[PDB]
Amino acid sequence: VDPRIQGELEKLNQSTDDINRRETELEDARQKFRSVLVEATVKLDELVKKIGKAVEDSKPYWEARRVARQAQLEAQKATQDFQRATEVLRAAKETISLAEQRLLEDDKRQFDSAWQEMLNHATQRVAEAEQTKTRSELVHKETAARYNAAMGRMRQLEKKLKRAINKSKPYFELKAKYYVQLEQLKKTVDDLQAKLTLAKGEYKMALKNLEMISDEIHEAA
Repeated sequence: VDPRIQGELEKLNQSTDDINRRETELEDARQKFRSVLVEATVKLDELVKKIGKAVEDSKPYWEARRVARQAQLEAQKATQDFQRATEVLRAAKETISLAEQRLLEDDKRQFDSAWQEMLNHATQRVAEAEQTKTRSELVHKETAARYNAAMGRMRQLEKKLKRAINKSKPYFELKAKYYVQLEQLKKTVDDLQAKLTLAKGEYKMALKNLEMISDEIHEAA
């Protein structure tokens, strides 16, 4: 059946012509990635060759800053986890203290069937609430120490290398501007090719639809 195959032919023909774009749109994005990559390294080398001692001397400071960025997130999460651990023990103390007066000696005996049901639930949680609160608190002592200790090294190094630091700041930022640009080009290249794989994939599926259709026509009469 001449129409049966021509329906897959043009379905295959449109898919393979789309690939010719994708192969260029990838190669173009790939080459531009190469071009920015090589310019990034040569403009940064000239900046090192001028005055590059400041760069190596600044590395102990920037590492001491890298350590600090970590310790401050650790301290913040320990801060927020301690803020939660206090709020549970409080709600457990408020629940118990409020329920204590009503039930003790049963001077009031109102909803006395229901009050303990909340008090005993509270009684059980306090055992764990006090465990976990002391836990997060002690960890908060560790992290807040590590935090304000990592700052002390960075600050003292800032005093000890402030000259080298102020000269390497333009170097790191032109490196960062180029990085994020390269990061931008790296992202565009990576998904543009996977887009082609799904394009090539849908092309190869046509060659099987034809391998079967021609086989379906053949097994007729």
